[PDB]
Amino acid sequence: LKQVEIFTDGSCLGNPGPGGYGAILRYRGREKTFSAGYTRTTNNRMELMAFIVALEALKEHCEVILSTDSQYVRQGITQWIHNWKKRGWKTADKKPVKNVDLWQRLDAALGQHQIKWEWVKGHAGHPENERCDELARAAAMNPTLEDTGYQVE
Repeated sequence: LKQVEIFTDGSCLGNPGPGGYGAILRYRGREKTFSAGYTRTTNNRMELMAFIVALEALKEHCEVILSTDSQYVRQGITQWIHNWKKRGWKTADKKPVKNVDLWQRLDAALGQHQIKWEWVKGHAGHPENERCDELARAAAMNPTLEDTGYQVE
């Protein structure tokens, strides 16, 4: 209970296609579950959205633990975002970084909290993570939202 715990997953079979996300936020003495389906999206965008939604539900500065098997998110945090920000959210070719809208939205949310990242592997021994996966898959079957920022190529 001391720290907020957030668990996430994103799922999307097409590039782009219908996708969804699941997130579990353990906050106070409670568990809150978030999940939604998008008509035309990508896996990676779904993985960022899952963090974005759970973090933005926090109304004050918290200590947060983010346990995640997402490689995309892991590389973004540990390798990409430091440089990206120095470069004005451009790649070496001076084009806008892919999914810049969601990365910036996510960075602004992380910027509110004491974040502890735990990078983890398969589903075994991560029941929350496995439930988020189930949520994300279910939402993708029944997409009802528009992924407004998605761009081709």
